[PDB]
Amino acid sequence: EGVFVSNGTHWFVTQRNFYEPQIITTDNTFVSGNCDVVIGIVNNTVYDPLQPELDS
Amino acid sequence: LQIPFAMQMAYRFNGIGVTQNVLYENQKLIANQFNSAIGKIQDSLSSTA
Ligand SMILES: *[C@@H]1O[C@H](CO)[C@@H](O[C@@H]2O[C@H](CO)[C@@H](O)[C@H](O)[C@H]2NC(C)=O)[C@H](O)[C@H]1NC(C)=O
Ligand SMILES: *[C@@H]1O[C@H](CO)[C@@H](O[C@@H]2O[C@H](CO)[C@@H](O)[C@H](O)[C@H]2NC(C)=O)[C@H](O)[C@H]1NC(C)=O
Ligand SMILES: *[C@@H]1O[C@H](CO)[C@@H](O)[C@H](O)[C@H]1NC(C)=O
Repeated sequence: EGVFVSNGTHWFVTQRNFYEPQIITTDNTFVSGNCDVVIGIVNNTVYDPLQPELDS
Repeated sequence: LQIPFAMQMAYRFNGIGVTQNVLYENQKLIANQFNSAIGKIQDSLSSTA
């Protein structure tokens, strides 16, 4: 829910009706297919919330 | 508020319970069905009053 935006250096997801920028993660995004199909897709890291736990 | 048209159409698909990726994975087909459907309007109105 919401949309991807950039301040010119970083990419955030944010809700459609009130700017509240959030880190892009596997929790706030869903996957479908590879890069090749989509018009205007861009490259960024998507954070994984499990990795601090796998550090234990 | 400006927004790209293929992003407006993803919000519009998301409003009928169809997941956004359906648009982006089919944007060529959806654009051609739309442009073709607009073409039939002129043929219909030109064919009969
Ligand atoms: C885009 O947003 C990011 C995050 O708010 C900005 O990067 C931060 O900038 C402050 C102040 O320069 C630093 O203290 C932080 O350490 C930065 N964080 C990161 C992750 O780099 C970034 O400056 C913003 N871009 C612009 C053009 O304003
Ligand atoms: C997104 O990043 C990938 C790599 O992470 C880029 O893929 C490379 O693109 C060049 C030019 O097409 C190829 O020579 C490389 O072989 C590609 N590498 C891989 C691993 O596929 C991709 O071009 C980037 N996309 C954008 C829009 O910047
Ligand atoms: C966006 O439009 C510019 C021309 O203004 C074009 O060069 C660019 O390739 C376009 N990108 C996408 C994702 O359509």
